[PDB]
Amino acid sequence: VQLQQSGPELVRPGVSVKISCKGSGYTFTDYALYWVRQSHAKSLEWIGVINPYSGNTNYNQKFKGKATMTVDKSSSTAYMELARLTSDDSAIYYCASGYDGYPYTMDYWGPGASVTV
Amino acid sequence: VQLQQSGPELVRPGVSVKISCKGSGYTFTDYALYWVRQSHAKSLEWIGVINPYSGNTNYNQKFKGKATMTVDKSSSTAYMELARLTSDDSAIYYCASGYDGYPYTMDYWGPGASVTV
Amino acid sequence: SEAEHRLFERLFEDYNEIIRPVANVSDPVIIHFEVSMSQLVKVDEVNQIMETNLWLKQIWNDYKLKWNPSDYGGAEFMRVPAQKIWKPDIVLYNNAVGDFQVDDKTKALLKYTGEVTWIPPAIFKSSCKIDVTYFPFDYQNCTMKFGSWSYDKAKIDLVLIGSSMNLKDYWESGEWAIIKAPGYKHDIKYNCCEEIYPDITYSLYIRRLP
Amino acid sequence: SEAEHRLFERLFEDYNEIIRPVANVSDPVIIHFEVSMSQLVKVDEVNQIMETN
Amino acid sequence: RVANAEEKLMDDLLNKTRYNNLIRPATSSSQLISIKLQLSLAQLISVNEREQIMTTNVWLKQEWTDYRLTWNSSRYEGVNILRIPAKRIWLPDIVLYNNADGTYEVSVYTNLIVRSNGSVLWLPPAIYKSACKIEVKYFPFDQQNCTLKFRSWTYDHTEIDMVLMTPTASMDDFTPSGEWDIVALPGRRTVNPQDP
Amino acid sequence: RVANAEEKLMDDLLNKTRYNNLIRPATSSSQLISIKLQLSLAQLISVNE
Amino acid sequence: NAEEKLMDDLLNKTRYNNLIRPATSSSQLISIKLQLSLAQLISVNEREQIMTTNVWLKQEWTDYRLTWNSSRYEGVNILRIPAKRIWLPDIVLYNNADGTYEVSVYTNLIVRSNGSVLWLPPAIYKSACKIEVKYFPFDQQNCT
Amino acid sequence: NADGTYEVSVYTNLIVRSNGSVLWLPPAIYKSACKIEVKYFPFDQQNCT
Amino acid sequence: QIVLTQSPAIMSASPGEKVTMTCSASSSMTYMHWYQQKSGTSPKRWIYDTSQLASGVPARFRGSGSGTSFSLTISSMEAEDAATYYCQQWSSNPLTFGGGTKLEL
Amino acid sequence: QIVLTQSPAIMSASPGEKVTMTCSASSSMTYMHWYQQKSGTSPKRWIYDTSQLASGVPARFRGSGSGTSFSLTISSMEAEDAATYYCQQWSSNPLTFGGGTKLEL
Ligand SMILES: *[C@@H]1O[C@H](CO)[C@@H](O[C@@H]2O[C@H](CO)[C@@H](O[C@@H]3O[C@H](CO[C@H]4O[C@H](CO)[C@@H](O)[C@H](O)[C@@H]4O)[C@@H](O)[C@H](O[C@H]4O[C@H](CO)[C@@H](O)[C@H](O)[C@@H]4O)[C@@H]3O)[C@H](O)[C@H]2NC(C)=O)[C@H](O)[C@H]1NC(C)=O
Ligand SMILES: *[C@@H]1O[C@H](CO)[C@@H](O[C@@H]2O[C@H](CO)[C@@H](O[C@@H]3O[C@H](CO[C@H]4O[C@H](CO)[C@@H](O)[C@H](O)[C@@H]4O)[C@@H](O)[C@H](O[C@H]4O[C@H](CO)[C@@H](O)[C@H](O)[C@@H]4O)[C@@H]3O)[C@H](O)[C@H]2NC(C)=O)[C@H](O)[C@H]1NC(C)=O
Ligand SMILES: *[C@@H]1O[C@H](CO)[C@@H](O[C@@H]2O[C@H](CO)[C@@H](O[C@@H]3O[C@H](CO[C@H]4O[C@H](CO)[C@@H](O)[C@H](O)[C@@H]4O)[C@@H](O)[C@H](O[C@H]4O[C@H](CO)[C@@H](O)[C@H](O)[C@@H]4O)[C@@H]3O)[C@H](O)[C@H]2NC(C)=O)[C@H](O)[C@H]1NC(C)=O
Ligand SMILES: *[C@@H]1O[C@H](CO)[C@@H](O[C@@H]2O[C@H](CO)[C@@H](O[C@@H]3O[C@H](CO[C@H]4O[C@H](CO)[C@@H](O)[C@H](O)[C@@H]4O)[C@@H](O)[C@H](O[C@H]4O[C@H](CO)[C@@H](O)[C@H](O)[C@@H]4O)[C@@H]3O)[C@H](O)[C@H]2NC(C)=O)[C@H](O)[C@H]1NC(C)=O
Ligand SMILES: *[C@@H]1O[C@H](CO)[C@@H](O[C@@H]2O[C@H](CO)[C@@H](O[C@@H]3O[C@H](CO)[C@@H](O)[C@H](O)[C@@H]3O)[C@H](O)[C@H]2NC(C)=O)[C@H](O)[C@H]1NC(C)=O
Ligand SMILES: *[C@@H]1O[C@H](CO)[C@@H](O[C@@H]2O[C@H](CO)[C@@H](O[C@@H]3O[C@H](CO)[C@@H](O)[C@H](O)[C@@H]3O)[C@H](O)[C@H]2NC(C)=O)[C@H](O)[C@H]1NC(C)=O
Ligand SMILES: *[C@@H]1O[C@H](CO)[C@@H](O[C@@H]2O[C@H](CO)[C@@H](O[C@@H]3O[C@H](CO)[C@@H](O)[C@H](O)[C@@H]3O)[C@H](O)[C@H]2NC(C)=O)[C@H](O)[C@H]1NC(C)=O
Ligand SMILES: *[C@@H]1O[C@H](CO)[C@@H](O[C@@H]2O[C@H](CO)[C@@H](O)[C@H](O)[C@H]2NC(C)=O)[C@H](O)[C@H]1NC(C)=O
Ligand SMILES: *[C@@H]1O[C@H](CO)[C@@H](O[C@@H]2O[C@H](CO)[C@@H](O)[C@H](O)[C@H]2NC(C)=O)[C@H](O)[C@H]1NC(C)=O
Ligand SMILES: *[C@@H]1O[C@H](CO)[C@@H](O)[C@H](O)[C@H]1NC(C)=O
Ligand SMILES: *[C@@H]1O[C@H](CO)[C@@H](O)[C@H](O)[C@H]1NC(C)=O
Ligand SMILES: *[C@@H]1O[C@H](CO)[C@@H](O)[C@H](O)[C@H]1NC(C)=O
Ligand SMILES: *[C@@H]1O[C@H](CO)[C@@H](O)[C@H](O)[C@H]1NC(C)=O
Ligand SMILES: *[C@@H]1O[C@H](CO)[C@@H](O)[C@H](O)[C@H]1NC(C)=O
Ligand SMILES: CN1CCC[C@H]1c1cccnc1
Repeated sequence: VQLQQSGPELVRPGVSVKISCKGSGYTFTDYALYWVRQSHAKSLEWIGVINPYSGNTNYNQKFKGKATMTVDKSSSTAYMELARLTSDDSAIYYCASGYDGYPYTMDYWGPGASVTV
Repeated sequence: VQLQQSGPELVRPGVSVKISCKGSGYTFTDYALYWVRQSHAKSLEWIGVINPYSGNTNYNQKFKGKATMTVDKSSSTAYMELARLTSDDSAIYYCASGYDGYPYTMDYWGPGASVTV
Repeated sequence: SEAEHRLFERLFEDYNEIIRPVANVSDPVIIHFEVSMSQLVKVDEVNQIMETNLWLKQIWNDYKLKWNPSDYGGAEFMRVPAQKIWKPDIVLYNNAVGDFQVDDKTKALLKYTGEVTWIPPAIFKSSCKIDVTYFPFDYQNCTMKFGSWSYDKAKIDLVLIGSSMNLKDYWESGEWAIIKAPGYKHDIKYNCCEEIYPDITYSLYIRRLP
Repeated sequence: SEAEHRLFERLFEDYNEIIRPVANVSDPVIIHFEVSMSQLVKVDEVNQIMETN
Repeated sequence: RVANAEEKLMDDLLNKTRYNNLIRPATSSSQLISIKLQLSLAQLISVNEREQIMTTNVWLKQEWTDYRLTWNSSRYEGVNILRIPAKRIWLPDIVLYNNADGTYEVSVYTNLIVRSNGSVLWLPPAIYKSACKIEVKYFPFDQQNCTLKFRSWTYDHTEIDMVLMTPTASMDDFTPSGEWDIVALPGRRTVNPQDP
Repeated sequence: RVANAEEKLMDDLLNKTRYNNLIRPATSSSQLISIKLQLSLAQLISVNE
Repeated sequence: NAEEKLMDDLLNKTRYNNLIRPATSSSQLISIKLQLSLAQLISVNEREQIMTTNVWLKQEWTDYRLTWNSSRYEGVNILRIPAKRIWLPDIVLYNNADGTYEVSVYTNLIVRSNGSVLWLPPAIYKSACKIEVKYFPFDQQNCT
Repeated sequence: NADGTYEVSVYTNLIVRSNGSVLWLPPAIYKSACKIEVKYFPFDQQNCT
Repeated sequence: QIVLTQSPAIMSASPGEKVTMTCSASSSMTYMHWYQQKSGTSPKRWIYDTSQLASGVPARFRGSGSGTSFSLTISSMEAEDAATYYCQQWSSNPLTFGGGTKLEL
Repeated sequence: QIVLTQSPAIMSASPGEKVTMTCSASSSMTYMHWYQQKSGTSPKRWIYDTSQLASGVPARFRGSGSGTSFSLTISSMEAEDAATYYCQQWSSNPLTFGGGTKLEL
């Protein structure tokens, strides 16, 4: 069971960025994708949840006007696009796939991409 | 709307005392009467409630065997008698008429008699 | 209204719905009682039974459900469910089919002075006896005997409002014509029990149109 | 069992029973519907009625 | 706030002492609660012979002693009788076992009277559709014997007694039927030896 | 957890501190709630004479 | 008392659920057993083909979540519980004329230290059976 | 009505729009009670209300 | 049964300043009343049902609270506001008054 | 709506010592999860439904709590048990994690 992400990217502030998450080793439908950021102080927060079978999204109310979350049932890959990057967004971004049942946890975790702005 | 009481009285200890309260300017039925005492520490306490249409009295459990509350429906005047007066009774005595509905608040207040033991 | 919502919240914060609503315990409640008839459904001559549609107007007073109109938005009337308030058990003795209690889906009417007015509708299968010594040229007399089942004369005192049953909303029958229907208060003593129970008896006096 | 009791406790903690069960809003629920007959009790030709189980 | 004596008494009996209606008032182990009952007929209304069903309104006064429902009289400014609804306290489920329908119990459930002794009285209003057989040889010059079997479904003889008070059912509020005549109303208490 | 739009709106409308189904929607005193009704028949199933 | 403590200790909302069936593991068959007690044939209506009986259908089973030993609880070995509060199988009859499947009144039931729960409720049934009417009025009738 | 069923009919849910226009259409069978003019027969009109 | 306790006991504030007084209970209640007594006179009914102003009360004031915490709040202090404020409850037998917060200049 | 807070922030213990960590909330809840992150790598699901253990977890640990107070407990301290523990709730919108407790030797 693996999640694969992109490498670290150096983007100037004011330019939108896009990272990806591609999962293998399990049936890609019937799970759900969570996006979690982690700052340099190791105090990590939640961004949003997408369901890759239908596309229903739920964002955090802090991050509604920034993040855009899409999936793709062809290659089984989720895309996250951040806008309005400032100096307070250099962090580590994890995608985590969990079952959409009552544990409601992150069963599997990705490596984590590094955004330095 | 006016409430009249008795004047200030000097009572040697061991002697009962009777104070009065006469109301005018409103219908004397349908308002209950409350007797409220205020000490010299500004910490005022409650004695009893009488209903002048029927005489249904309800005393405070601290002051059950000391106070006697009567009415006089002909002249619209209530009487209160205190017995076995001690040194802790030199206070200000108020009669307060209020409507017996769900505010349950003292709508009108008297001048306040003064009792010195 | 906001003030009526606050009054309904204040009114039922603590209300024992099973204690009788007197200020002083040695005082009976006084239940003004009236019955109204919508129609006389049928009188079964063979089975000696009598089906009526009745409205049971009951007016009593409550010391705990009174409020001030000047402090609560000018409100003077509230509608409450019949399940939350205390209400008496007027039960007709000469019944012949089924249960005796009347249901509670209707709503009571609180006036700010404590006056509660409760109007349940009911069907009743009375069991009046008939004489067929004349037929069909006969006059028949049938009685209904309402009254509190448990409380004494010293805990419920019944009072008639009028002196007869209301025939103002009477749906005509077409077979039986009502001559008179008076109502009479009695204070009777049963041989089970050592205390006096009051009751109210109505007496329909009908005639067949032959 | 022990796991069924915890699942029943978790399952109905906050369940509004009068909101219709869709993740989105424009999505309609799809109800598969089938009826089975146990017996035909009577068909009154006089009253024109039909009693079925 | 302003409360009755009866409201304070009802607060002190049920919710203060944590009263439970599911468990019976036994002071010790293997104690028989001697409940006692007597019937009063009110009206014969139907003695239907083709369906073999009689319908009668009866008043069954059944009474016992519950030691948990006691209070002092002079503390609550004087109350000797106090009436409470029947679905809050313990009561045995004495019903008919011979009826034509399936309704054993009373579908009315009024309130009942408890005194300062602890003596509980209950007299529910009831009409019953009892089922009795018809002896129809000497029609219409015939006697009819029809019975009513009162007993409980929860408890048994090892846990409650059942004491018949008077030998005959009373005839006090009786209205004469016009068709039938009551001539005697005996009553008996049936227990089987070598069958507890 | 995850909710709908309708569940949040339902939690906002019928709130116990704000909505009560026993006091009628009168904005002031002596205001008549104009309701309107219209009967639609489906079948004359029986007329028992 | 002892019975009031035992009732609260046995039936507790954090440890007892009247909606899950008492199996120790998966694929365990709860052997419930029943027998019928007839009381009266009140009507054997022939034109509508309905027989109307009243029965005292008794049934007993083994609930392992209602077990205790006697010596803690002062010699108590029986209880009187309302039936709608614990787990019960929903045995009814199917060939009926009405929609009355279930039982009438849901009386109390007896549970012991062993875990043997025995319940005997009264029920009336309007069963529907066919009428062999080739012989009349000298006829057997088989009604199930 | 011929029965005692002055109770409300079956409690199907109702539609409320964004501006508060509350609409309710419950289904009901009714056993209405009307008098039968039976002078002409079987050539009769019936006014039942 | 419920004992009321106010905070603070003696306080003061300049004209044009927020003033906050707290009344605390032993157990929980919902509705509680507030009375004003000036120097050398009789009290007046001032706030009833925890938020509602009385008849002759200016609209500067606001009461709020629940459970075991209640608070009277003055937005615009004035020189004619120096008095003593009492909080009282009736939800539990007997009728109890507060200690009395004295507001002066 | 609910902000979690762990105690203590930095702590340490010897191998063979009882270790207790607490996670507190602003309001009440019933079910709360625990995640473990080592140095450099990705977190793992470690404890779910406040008491249960995941698949590849040794049976020495124990989570317990209710209301607004929860706790994780280590009976026998492990050599490779130097990590960072996070507590998180999904019962209130939005998904808030914990501050993190770093347990080192
Ligand atoms: C159909 O059947 C019913 C009963 O089956 C009959 O109802 C009876 O009707 C009579 C006639 O009105 C009723 O008798 C009246 O009772 C009144 C109440 O009595 C109380 O008060 C008296 C006086 O203190 C007490 O002695 C008594 O114990 C009660 O406490 C009386 O006030 C009436 O008296 C009036 O008439 C007499 C003359 O007869 C005058 O002298 C009196 O001053 C007074 O004006 C009267 O006696 C009787 O109570 C009803 N019974 C029931 C059970 O309801 C119907 O009459 C019958 N219909 C027909 C057409 O016959
Ligand atoms: C109206 O109809 C009812 C219904 O039938 C009649 O009720 C009957 O009443 C009589 C007495 O009046 C009952 O007769 C009694 O039967 C008892 C049962 O015997 C049992 O024991 C034997 C073993 O020896 C078993 O084989 C048998 O099956 C029974 O289980 C007897 O025990 C009674 O004996 C009497 O004397 C002895 C000795 O003194 C006493 O110990 C007893 O208590 C008892 O007094 C007696 O013979 C009869 O059972 C009732 N019928 C039913 C169905 O129960 C009414 O009498 C009738 N009304 C009128 C006016 O006739
Ligand atoms: C009162 O009335 C009832 C109602 O009819 C009778 O009960 C029936 O009795 C008969 C036999 O007496 C039962 O018939 C049984 O049929 C089984 C096969 O039927 C099934 O399979 C076919 C397809 O093969 C389906 O079409 C059908 O719908 C069924 O699903 C046999 O297997 C039975 O054989 C028995 O014996 C063999 C040994 O040779 C065993 O191995 C079997 O397991 C089985 O025990 C049998 O022949 C019938 O099922 C009963 N019920 C019904 C609803 O009809 C009563 O008999 C009657 N009472 C009296 C006294 O007559
Ligand atoms: C089917 O059957 C129904 C029921 O029988 C019929 O309904 C009746 O219809 C007529 C007319 O449509 C109604 O008559 C109206 O009565 C009103 C009230 O009457 C008052 O006066 C009488 C004494 O004359 C009192 O007994 C009574 O209690 C009232 O106090 C009148 O106000 C009506 O007048 C109309 O015109 C005037 C101006 O002239 C207006 O100001 C009025 O507002 C009103 O519009 C009228 O006279 C009668 O009440 C109805 N019900 C009954 C029970 O009879 C249907 O007509 C019938 N349909 C068919 C097709 O046959
Ligand atoms: C409390 O308990 C006492 C018992 O000590 C009750 O007194 C009893 O009351 C009943 C009826 O109220 C009396 O019964 C009557 O007996 C006579 C005897 O001839 C009979 O003719 C009557 O028809 C009736 O059945 C009984 O005698 C009496 N005494 C005893 C010793 O039982 C009392 O009523 C109870 N209640 C209160 C409030 O005190
Ligand atoms: C708890 O459960 C056990 C069974 O696991 C009970 O033991 C059984 O008890 C019953 C009732 O006493 C016995 O039934 C009897 O059988 C005889 C056979 O002749 C019959 O004549 C009787 O009328 C009665 O039906 C049964 O034999 C006995 N044994 C078994 C294996 O069931 C036990 O009584 C229960 N009580 C406790 C507290 O354990
Ligand atoms: C807000 O409230 C207004 C009225 O207060 C609602 O508007 C009304 O909507 C109905 C249908 O939903 C319209 O009825 C139709 O009108 C045509 C006109 O010829 C008629 O032929 C049709 O048979 C049908 O009855 C109605 O005209 C319209 N306006 C008014 C003044 O009643 C409206 O639906 C509510 N909701 C929203 C979201 O606006
Ligand atoms: C509910 O479904 C509708 C359509 O099925 C979704 O609307 C689409 O949303 C995507 C994502 O922003 C847009 O790119 C499309 O233009 C929308 N319209 C279409 C397909 O007609 C809607 O987003 C769904 N609701 C939620 C909460 O996801
Ligand atoms: C209930 O009513 C009774 C009688 O109406 C009240 O008892 C009276 O109390 C007054 C008080 O001074 C005495 O003067 C009378 O002599 C008493 N009368 C009797 C007959 O006892 C009783 O006080 C009332 N209850 C309450 C709570 O006030
Ligand atoms: C008093 O007892 C009744 C009976 O069940 C109960 O409904 C009520 O909540 C109790 N009151 C309190 C304050 O617990
Ligand atoms: C009831 O109370 C009074 C006064 O408190 C007391 O004298 C009397 O003994 C009490 N009754 C009993 C049975 O103790
Ligand atoms: C509405 O409901 C919420 C749900 O908890 C409650 O907290 C609030 O007090 C209610 N009233 C208002 C006016 O928000
Ligand atoms: C259920 O059991 C727990 C622990 O055994 C106990 O704390 C709780 O009080 C019990 N429930 C009741 C209602 O007593
Ligand atoms: C009953 O249970 C207690 C506690 O588990 C135990 O000490 C005792 O031995 C048991 N008695 C038996 C099994 O007879
Ligand atoms: C008046 N009720 C009807 C007849 C008996 C009487 C009564 C007596 C005691 C308890 N309940 C009812």
